[PDB]
Amino acid sequence: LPSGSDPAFSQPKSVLDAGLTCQGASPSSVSKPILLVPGTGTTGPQSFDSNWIPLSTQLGYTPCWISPPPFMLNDTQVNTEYMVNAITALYAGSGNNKLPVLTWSQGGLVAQWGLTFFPSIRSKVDRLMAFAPDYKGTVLAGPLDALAVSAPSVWQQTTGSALTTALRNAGGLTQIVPTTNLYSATDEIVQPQVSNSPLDSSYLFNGKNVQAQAVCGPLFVIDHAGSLTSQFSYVVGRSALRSTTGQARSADYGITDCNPLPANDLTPEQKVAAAALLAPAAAAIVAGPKQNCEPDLMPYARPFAVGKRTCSGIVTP
Ligand SMILES: *[C@@H]1O[C@H](CO)[C@@H](O[C@@H]2O[C@H](CO)[C@@H](O[C@@H]3O[C@H](CO)[C@@H](O[C@@H]4O[C@H](CO)[C@@H](O)[C@H](O)[C@H]4NC(C)=O)[C@H](O)[C@H]3NC(C)=O)[C@H](O)[C@H]2NC(C)=O)[C@H](O)[C@H]1NC(C)=O
Ligand SMILES: *[P@@](=O)(CCC)O[C@H](CNC(=O)OC)c1ccccc1
Repeated sequence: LPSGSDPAFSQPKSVLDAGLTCQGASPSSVSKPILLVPGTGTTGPQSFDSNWIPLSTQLGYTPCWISPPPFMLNDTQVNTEYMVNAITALYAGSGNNKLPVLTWSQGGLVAQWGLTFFPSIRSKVDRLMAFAPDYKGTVLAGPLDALAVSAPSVWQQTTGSALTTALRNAGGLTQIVPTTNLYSATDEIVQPQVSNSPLDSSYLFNGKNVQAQAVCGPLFVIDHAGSLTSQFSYVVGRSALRSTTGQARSADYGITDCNPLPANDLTPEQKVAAAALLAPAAAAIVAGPKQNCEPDLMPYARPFAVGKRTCSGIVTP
């Protein structure tokens, strides 16, 4: 696991600041914040307006979020700059108190990439609650790659990419703070997720890894977006956030909670917005940036992916 100084940011601090927003407060003075890291093809509110912004609010938190531009489709290492910066600021703003981080899709990969290469945030993040995280990427992004219609972060979220490699070799597939990964076998965007084991993209050694089907049965279907928004996901999430140990606890959920509909505590209009979560994401991708190769690793991660190919060619130390 890398240690010492954080890598320097490629982006200006002011620009980063501008991707960070809190509900009814300023990052430098916020009571009991939670940072929400959005999925690919979305802003923070597109990801979370229908779900954990209002749910975390009911749980006594002040939701904050980042919106890396454009819709999390740029370089994943840059999207992490926004997250490191936000934690730095939210930890200060809440009276130097650690804070939870909760994420969807790439959000998890960003969180974990951050924790892995930016040691200063390991003592500022309380815990991590990732829904459908792709720490190994997805094999289903290949077609888009073969077609050259893949944004920078889709290249990085491809299985066997330079980025997912770099993460793994640096110690990144082992949990770094108490982590809870809630995923679905039926996920139509991230795969492989079927084997309920370290083969799965959402798995982390020593994490609380929860494949919904392994608790709810093989006919429990929730999709990539349902992984975030279902009543079952809520009950797991609530467990994770309230947990004395930082990880969701089996004592806290079970078969009575296997409800794949949208979280009960949401208003009817949020339940409708919730079910359409995937729409603007699919949109963003389709008319977003496109290239025919993977973004280069930053210097801080090139040591951990020697022999992979990025846009500038073979990576060497
Ligand atoms: C999407 O991602 C791409 C790929 O990461 C990203 O492109 C990279 O952008 C950065 C910044 O735009 C460029 O690199 C470095 O930028 C820093 C940023 O501040 C510069 O350092 C500043 O220099 C000025 C003037 O000399 C100085 O006053 C200031 O003190 C410096 N600022 C800070 C904060 O230190 C560097 O000059 C520059 N370094 C080099 C070696 O070029 C990258 O070069 C870009 N990489 C590529 C491949 O284009 C892009 O910004 C992202 N876009 C969005 C919208 O998020
Ligand atoms: P994540 O950020 C993992 C990225 C591979 O997921 C997005 C969100 N998906 C939906 O909302 O449903 C369409 C993704 C990935 C590939 C294609 C579309 C969307």
